Amino acid sequence: RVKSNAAKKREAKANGETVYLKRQAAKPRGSRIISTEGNIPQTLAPVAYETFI
Amino acid sequence: MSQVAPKWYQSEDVPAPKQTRKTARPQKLRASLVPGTVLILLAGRFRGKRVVYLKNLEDNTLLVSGPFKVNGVPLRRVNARYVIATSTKVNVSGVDVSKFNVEYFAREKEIKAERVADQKSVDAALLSEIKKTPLLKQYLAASFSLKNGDRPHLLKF
Amino acid sequence: PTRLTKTRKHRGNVSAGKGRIGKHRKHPGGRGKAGGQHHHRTNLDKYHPGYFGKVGMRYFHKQQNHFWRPEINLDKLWTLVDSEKKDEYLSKSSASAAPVIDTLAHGYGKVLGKGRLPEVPVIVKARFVSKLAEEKIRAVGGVVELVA
Amino acid sequence: GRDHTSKQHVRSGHRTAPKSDNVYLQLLVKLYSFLARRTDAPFNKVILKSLFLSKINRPPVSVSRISRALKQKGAAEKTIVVVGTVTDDNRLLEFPKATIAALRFTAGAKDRILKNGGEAITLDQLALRAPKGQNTLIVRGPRNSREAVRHFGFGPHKGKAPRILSKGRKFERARGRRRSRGFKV
Amino acid sequence: TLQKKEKAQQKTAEERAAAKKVRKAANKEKRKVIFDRAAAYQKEYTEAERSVIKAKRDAKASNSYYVDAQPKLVFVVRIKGINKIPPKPRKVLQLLRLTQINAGVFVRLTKATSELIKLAEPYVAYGYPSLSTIRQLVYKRGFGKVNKQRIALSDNAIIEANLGKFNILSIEDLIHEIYTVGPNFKQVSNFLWPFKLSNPNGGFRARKFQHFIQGGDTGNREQFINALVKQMN
Amino acid sequence: VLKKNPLKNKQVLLRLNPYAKAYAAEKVGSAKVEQAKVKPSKGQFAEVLKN
Amino acid sequence: ATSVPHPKIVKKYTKKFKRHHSDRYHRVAENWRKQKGIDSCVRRRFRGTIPQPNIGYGSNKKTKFLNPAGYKVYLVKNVKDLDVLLLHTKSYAAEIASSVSSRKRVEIVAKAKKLGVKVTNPKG
RNA sequence: GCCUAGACCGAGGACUGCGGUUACCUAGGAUGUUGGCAUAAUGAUCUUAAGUCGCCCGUCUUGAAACACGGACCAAGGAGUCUAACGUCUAUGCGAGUGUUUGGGUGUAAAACCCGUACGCGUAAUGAAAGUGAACGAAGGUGGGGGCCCAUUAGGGUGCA
RNA sequence: AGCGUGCUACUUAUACUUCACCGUGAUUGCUGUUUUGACGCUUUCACGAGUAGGCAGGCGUGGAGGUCAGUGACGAAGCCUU
Ligand SMILES: [Mg+2]
Ligand SMILES: [Mg+2]
Ligand SMILES: [Mg+2]
Ligand SMILES: [Mg+2]
Ligand SMILES: [Mg+2]
Ligand SMILES: [Mg+2]
Ligand SMILES: [Mg+2]
Ligand SMILES: [Mg+2]
Ligand SMILES: [Mg+2]
Ligand SMILES: [Mg+2]
Ligand SMILES: [Mg+2]
Ligand SMILES: [Mg+2]
Ligand SMILES: [Mg+2]
Ligand SMILES: [Mg+2]
Ligand SMILES: [Mg+2]
Ligand SMILES: [Mg+2]
Ligand SMILES: [Mg+2]
Ligand SMILES: [Mg+2]
Ligand SMILES: [Mg+2]
Ligand SMILES: [Mg+2]
Ligand SMILES: [Mg+2]
Ligand SMILES: [Mg+2]
Ligand SMILES: [Mg+2]
Ligand SMILES: [Mg+2]
Ligand SMILES: [Mg+2]
Ligand SMILES: [Mg+2]
Ligand SMILES: [Mg+2]
Ligand SMILES: [Mg+2]
Ligand SMILES: [Mg+2]
Ligand SMILES: [Mg+2]
Ligand SMILES: [Mg+2]
Ligand SMILES: [Mg+2]
Ligand SMILES: [Mg+2]
Ligand SMILES: [Mg+2]
Ligand SMILES: [Mg+2]
Ligand SMILES: [Mg+2]
Ligand SMILES: [Mg+2]
Ligand SMILES: [Mg+2]
Ligand SMILES: [Mg+2]
Ligand SMILES: [Mg+2]
Ligand SMILES: [Mg+2]
Ligand SMILES: [Mg+2]
Ligand SMILES: [Mg+2]
Ligand SMILES: [Mg+2]
Ligand SMILES: [Mg+2]
Ligand SMILES: [Mg+2]
Ligand SMILES: [Mg+2]
Ligand SMILES: [Mg+2]
Ligand SMILES: [Mg+2]
Ligand SMILES: [Mg+2]
Ligand SMILES: [Mg+2]
Ligand SMILES: [Mg+2]
Ligand SMILES: [Mg+2]
Ligand SMILES: [Mg+2]
Ligand SMILES: [Mg+2]
Ligand SMILES: [Mg+2]
Ligand SMILES: [Mg+2]
Repeated sequence: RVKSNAAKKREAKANGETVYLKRQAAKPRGSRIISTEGNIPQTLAPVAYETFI
Repeated sequence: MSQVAPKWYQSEDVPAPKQTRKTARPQKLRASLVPGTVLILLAGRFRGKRVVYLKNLEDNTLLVSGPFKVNGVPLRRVNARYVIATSTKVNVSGVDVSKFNVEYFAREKEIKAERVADQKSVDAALLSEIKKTPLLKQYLAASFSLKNGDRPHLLKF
Repeated sequence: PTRLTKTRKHRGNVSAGKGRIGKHRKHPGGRGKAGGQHHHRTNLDKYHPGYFGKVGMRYFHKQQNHFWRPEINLDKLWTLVDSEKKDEYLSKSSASAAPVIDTLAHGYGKVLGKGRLPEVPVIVKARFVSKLAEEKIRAVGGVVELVA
Repeated sequence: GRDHTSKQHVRSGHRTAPKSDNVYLQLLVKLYSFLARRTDAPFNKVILKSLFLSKINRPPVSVSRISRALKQKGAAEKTIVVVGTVTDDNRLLEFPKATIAALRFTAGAKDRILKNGGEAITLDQLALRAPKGQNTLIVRGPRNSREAVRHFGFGPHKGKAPRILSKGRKFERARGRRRSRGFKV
Repeated sequence: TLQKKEKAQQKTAEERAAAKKVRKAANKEKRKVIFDRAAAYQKEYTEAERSVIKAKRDAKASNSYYVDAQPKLVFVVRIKGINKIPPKPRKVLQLLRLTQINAGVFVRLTKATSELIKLAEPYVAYGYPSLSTIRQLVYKRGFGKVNKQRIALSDNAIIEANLGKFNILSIEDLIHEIYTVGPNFKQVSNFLWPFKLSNPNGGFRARKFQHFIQGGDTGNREQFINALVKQMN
Repeated sequence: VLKKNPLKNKQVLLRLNPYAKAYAAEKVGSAKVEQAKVKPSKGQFAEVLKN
Repeated sequence: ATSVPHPKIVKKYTKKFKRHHSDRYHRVAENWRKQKGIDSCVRRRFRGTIPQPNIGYGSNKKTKFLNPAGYKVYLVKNVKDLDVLLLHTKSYAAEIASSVSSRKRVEIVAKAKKLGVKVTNPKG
């Protein structure tokens, strides 16, 4: 990670731009759209009790 | 108490008060308080008396007359919080109340000739307008009291 | 003064700062140096090692006057020169005429060699000198004269 | 109620005034309380704190320490500041011309500074020729050279000095100080 | 001395009047800046709301499902007293600056802070605060940590003097930085003294110390944190 | 010496937020949204009613 | 308030703090003593027990030491003792010592009236 | 956005600040007015009644109101002291020295004042002892280090403890 | 007015919010206006349980040096007393 930060910093320095090297914890996910072509929702219900012995 | 002498740094000068920003604003009266409204007095000598409201003085008080002939309540001031404002109204547009103010009721038994003359002059117009409504003079001449089973939170006035 | 002691502040509190369970008994643990090998070993071993046992040989009738030999180092040797004439001696001293410092007459038995001398000849009279003390005196052009 | 993350009602643990009731030391505190409060110079804030210190926290500064501090490169004409007593050193071979401001001077110290062309001034005289401590150099004496420190942190294999009244072969040298007598610590 | 002190007071009054004239003239521009900033914040709030609404409607129309972006901010209120807390949740509550009952703090949701709040979960009620809730909190009970002292946020100069290096010049800049979790959320939320709320007007549920899901008060209530804060602030 | 609530004191509200005046002037608290009368759920979203 | 103006005087506790069981036993005087016992109901602050002195009852620093008339009271034993109250006649009142004779007490009252000093015990 | 009912509070005490309306303000803490009282309305205490709560203190104890122990009552007396030698800390005097008080001088006579040789401790340690006995160097190098010097964010120099 | 369960309102701890006052700790500033208190004045914030025990600041007693040219037979000390 030290090498990667050094490589990324010089590359941003080479391109004259900035790069952020601090690690981040996992963030909450963004918005998204769920396609339903081939994936129409299937309805589930709780199942009755059975004995299998 | 003890033997502790005052020190030189214990000053006796009284500081001035800070500049107050409590600029007074005019009194708001209840919507039911309209000149000519019949009022019920709740405290004082004339408690229970039904009287006519005439003018809002600059002292935040109400100018009131009985009329004196019907009630025995003369021209005087009352406080708005010691008054029940009923819904009965008398046309007082024909009553001249220009000369009445705070300085009229200034403290100096007997009674001024001016005050007696004003009583008669006001009561003439007041009686003239009162006669139009039947039983209004009788209503004004009768005292108010709470009967058994009277709930002031349920009664309309 | 008694008015400053904590005995005056403990008045009114039952146990006088001694505890309600432990109390202030006569001599718990013994008197004096009792139990130094059994229940006070942890104290003597930690803070006073070497306490128990014999080391070395005895010396019947030891007279400490025999071993009297106060030490003076070289950095303090010129303090025995007269204060009113020290600066003159520091200037006019040569091989032909150097100040005499009688160390025994000032109460010293041995001259030791800590520190540095002025590069100035001196005549030092001593009962004893160290090897390095005499080497430093000769280097500044001085000499050591043994006395008794 | 509060879940306290630190101890409540805790004094700073630093002296804010001298323990001494000497009125003349108070005058010096009077002067440097004003200077530290108003000059933004870090020198004046250090001096005010040093005036509070106890006797063992202001060890004497020998005239040899001042000589060695003046022998730093570019420090030969600096003003030596000692918040405490300046003592003499009869082991010096020579002393330079210097200006030294101290709480106290010994007779030998005052003689030696003035003999070599220097000045021995007080700390109030310092505040007029150097109200911000310009071109100064604070010298502190050895704190760990005290005799009481010899016995601090004593223990097995600690190498400190035992608290003992007499010294000799019969005094705390046998068991625990020698492998021939059991163990050695 | 009467005329001496009157002359000095009138002279210093004139100097103060001139300096205040100049100061107000200079500050007018700064107030225009913060006015523009607040207007822009309102505009972007409205634009984002309408954009999300439109995206939901379009996904509904186009046989799809718009999944909302996960919340980036949470408001955590300690609703439990200070007695009988195990060392690890006690340390977690101390590090969240929740050292009394009814203390509130803003937390930016990631993984480290989420696992922190999970450790303190049986002792706190938390949720996702709305913009009006943040505004009301900061306006009524907003305090700053100035030289380790709790100072009321009664003037924008205090906020500027403490957060201008983070581009916070107004109380609305601070509210925006909290709400839309900004690059300086850490400094702005740590500058904010923990909110010291009252008890709810209307009470809690019959038994607080059980999860919001099971009919209690602890855990994540999400949009009902706004009603709870309305009760308690 | 005495904290005043900007949600109660209008002068303090204008002192802290100068944009509140425009908010009041523009009736931002009751601003209408202009849009068409549409219903985009007529199709597959009726999977909510039954399945 | 005929003295230098002061805030309204507040006394947090107006009764006497009486030592526990100074009512049960004659040997126990009413002078306050703090209970130090391990089981003491008063030291443990049980509900229904007597109030105890603590720093919370301390007087307002602006009304502390002021008598009901608004003055701080200074003890006077002779006529020369009134000299320290010359510039404090509106904030300090004089109280004549009990052991001053009936002759010298008349002189103190006479000079105090001349100087404007108020006397808290003017009759005895 | 608007209207409306009630309760508690009024700390501060010339001015200083931020805003608003554009001089004034509701904007860094209550003012205005009226009535009554000053032989008193008001406040405090004591006694007592009522309501509510309140078990006997001290002690040893994990646990005492305990069916654990002392205590019928009262007054007076009544228990961490002084000394020899010491540790830490602090104040003071002098300082590589320090300590006049064993003694001598002196005296207004157990005081105060004055005097000095020795001696104690310190200034050298280590070894069982015979014995030996502290500068390679600017009294050492390295990394920090308050303060000081040169600068000009930064940077450099010097750097006591 | 029991049991299981849901709901609306309501009751009140020395707990929470705001405020007054006390103390502790910190803190802002205070000498050409420091000005007969700088061991002092002042701004601000937070906090306050406690046996054994520690420390600090105070109350009281016998006697001593100094001082009040202090009280007192025209009434000291002591004692009784809403
Ligand atoms: Mg970068
Ligand atoms: Mg009739
Ligand atoms: Mg105590
Ligand atoms: Mg104690
Ligand atoms: Mg105790
Ligand atoms: Mg006892
Ligand atoms: Mg005790
Ligand atoms: Mg003890
Ligand atoms: Mg006992
Ligand atoms: Mg014990
Ligand atoms: Mg054994
Ligand atoms: Mg001998
Ligand atoms: Mg030897
Ligand atoms: Mg040593
Ligand atoms: Mg936080
Ligand atoms: Mg309610
Ligand atoms: Mg409820
Ligand atoms: Mg609820
Ligand atoms: Mg409940
Ligand atoms: Mg319940
Ligand atoms: Mg509320
Ligand atoms: Mg009292
Ligand atoms: Mg009392
Ligand atoms: Mg009361
Ligand atoms: Mg009794
Ligand atoms: Mg117990
Ligand atoms: Mg008597
Ligand atoms: Mg006031
Ligand atoms: Mg004009
Ligand atoms: Mg205002
Ligand atoms: Mg009971
Ligand atoms: Mg027992
Ligand atoms: Mg036992
Ligand atoms: Mg038992
Ligand atoms: Mg018991
Ligand atoms: Mg039993
Ligand atoms: Mg027993
Ligand atoms: Mg028995
Ligand atoms: Mg027994
Ligand atoms: Mg018994
Ligand atoms: Mg018995
Ligand atoms: Mg003598
Ligand atoms: Mg004699
Ligand atoms: Mg000697
Ligand atoms: Mg029941
Ligand atoms: Mg139920
Ligand atoms: Mg039920
Ligand atoms: Mg409910
Ligand atoms: Mg109060
Ligand atoms: Mg201070
Ligand atoms: Mg003072
Ligand atoms: Mg508390
Ligand atoms: Mg306490
Ligand atoms: Mg005494
Ligand atoms: Mg005695
Ligand atoms: Mg005496
Ligand atoms: Mg009696």
